[PDB]
Order: sequence, then C-alpha cells, then structure tokens
Amino acid sequence: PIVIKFSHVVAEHTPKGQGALLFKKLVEERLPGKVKVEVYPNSSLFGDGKEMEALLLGDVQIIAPSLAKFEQYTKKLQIFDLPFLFDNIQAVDRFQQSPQGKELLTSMQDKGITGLGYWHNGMKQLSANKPLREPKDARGLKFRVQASKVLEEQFKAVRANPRKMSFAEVYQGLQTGVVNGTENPWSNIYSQKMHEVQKYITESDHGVLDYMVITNTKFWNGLPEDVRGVLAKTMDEVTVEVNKQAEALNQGDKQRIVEAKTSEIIELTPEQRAEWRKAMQPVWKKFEGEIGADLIKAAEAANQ
Ligand SMILES: [Zn+2]
Ligand SMILES: [Zn+2]
Ligand SMILES: [Zn+2]
Ligand SMILES: [Zn+2]
Repeated sequence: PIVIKFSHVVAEHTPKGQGALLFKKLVEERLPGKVKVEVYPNSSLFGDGKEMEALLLGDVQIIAPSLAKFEQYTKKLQIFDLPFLFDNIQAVDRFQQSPQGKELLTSMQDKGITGLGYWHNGMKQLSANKPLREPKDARGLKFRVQASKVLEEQFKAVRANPRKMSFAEVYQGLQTGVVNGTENPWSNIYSQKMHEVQKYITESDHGVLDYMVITNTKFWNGLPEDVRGVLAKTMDEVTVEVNKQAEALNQGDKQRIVEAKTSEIIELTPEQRAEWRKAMQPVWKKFEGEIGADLIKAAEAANQ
C-alpha cells in the first residue's frame, strides 16, 4: 500500500494530535489495503526545523506546522503571527476561508509544497514565574518563541528578551532558566507539563496558534487520481472535526491545569488587555512591506 507518514511535534491529546489520528482512522477504513497512514507525534520522527527537509526529501508525506514557522519559505504567512490582529477565532476562520486566505495554501508552490487546509488550535496565553498583568511586568524576562521574527518583535516591544526554540525543547528551557516565560494555547501548556514550571498563566488571548496541513506536491499529484480524491475529501472531513473541537479541547486542558494545583491563572480586565495591545500591536508596521499592506487590510476586514 501507499504509505503516508504524518509527522508532528505535539502530544496525542491535542487538536493536531487528534486530527492526525482521525485522518489515519478514516483513510484506513476508506482505502483498505491501498493506503496506510503512520502517525508520529511528539517529534518522534521529525522535530522543529527539520520536518520541512523531510517533507521535500520524501521522508514524510504530511506535516502540519504552526503558521508561525514558514518565514524562510514565504513571507505571507507571517500575517498570522501579528499580535492582536484577529479579534476572535471566527475572524481568523473567516480570513482563512476567504479567497485570499485560500490562495495562501499555495504560497509555497515554488518549493514543491501543497497546502491541504488550515487546522485551528487556539489563541495563545502568556506564562511566566511572575504575574504578567501589565506590559512592564514582562520587562527583562526571557521568553521562548517559535522561530518567527514577528514573535521576536512582539516581545522586544515589551522589553523582554525572546529566544527562538524548537517546541520539544521548551519545557527544559523553562526548567533550566534559559527562558523564564513563553506563550502557548492551553493544550500545549498542559500536554508538555509547562504549568509545572510556570507559576502564573495570563489569559491574554494575544495571538493565533494555528496550522497549515501541507504535503509534497510531487508526491501528492503523483498519487492515483481516485486515491487522491478520497484522501482530499477525507482530509477536509478531518479539518471540520479538528476545528469544531479545538476550543473544547483547550478548555479541557485549562481545567486540567487548574486541577493540577501548580499554577495560578490571571484574568485581565479589558483595560489591562488594552495596555498589552497598545504595547505590541505596533509591531505590524515592521512587516507590512513583506506581508503586503492590502493582505493585512483584508485580515482586518475579517474582524467584521
Ligand atoms: Zn482588533
Ligand atoms: Zn485558530
Ligand atoms: Zn480554538
Ligand atoms: Zn500518476
């Protein structure tokens, strides 16, 4: 049978972990003995920085990186890293589903990459070992970020020192003080045990953590036409399921963090969140040229 390896960096009980397993389940039911899907979670096959290489060499067939990890391949997806760009999940989704959003699935056509869909995880929450209530609280702290120039600028704006690190390394980075804070949707905090090394988590909802499911074009377009049709439809069905349950999964993990009795969750007043927005939101200007001013204008159109 055709072997499709699906490699990723997250735990199994997460939006993407559940999505990859559902794709396996449905594909193997629908194309019995014709296609096998092998899922490799937790960087067990390929980790951050090295999965793109694997995809293009043909060592893996599907990956689903954070939208924040494509700056070396396209400058357009950086739009999803802009702090406080999207007001809510619906806006992010409306942008992703718009004609412009869909065209971004082909933004790496020249690198032999096909975009299969957007998978929603959730908005990011700040964490540290000190209460982060207002921007000045972040001053002098070292924050782990995904490998994104936008996210680096986000923290530089609040006089913090960002450090790019691969996802598998964050827990150890926090425990050893290499970094003392970070940002993550709830499910990535709980599943990587980061609450055990982060005393305070602020419900800031200050940016998006979503994925683009991608494949190798040469591989995908080389599949039998009948097989690809079923795979594409199945992936679309998985995308719907992932997206409908991501918020609920993250809420479950928020509650699991509360029940773990390791951390305190800080809620922000509208005014407090407004302070963070004023401090960080201006970073957009530094990337307008690369992203496209009109693209950013379309993103704002999604907020309504
Ligand atoms: Zn807004
Ligand atoms: Zn999202
Ligand atoms: Zn969500
Ligand atoms: Zn063919």
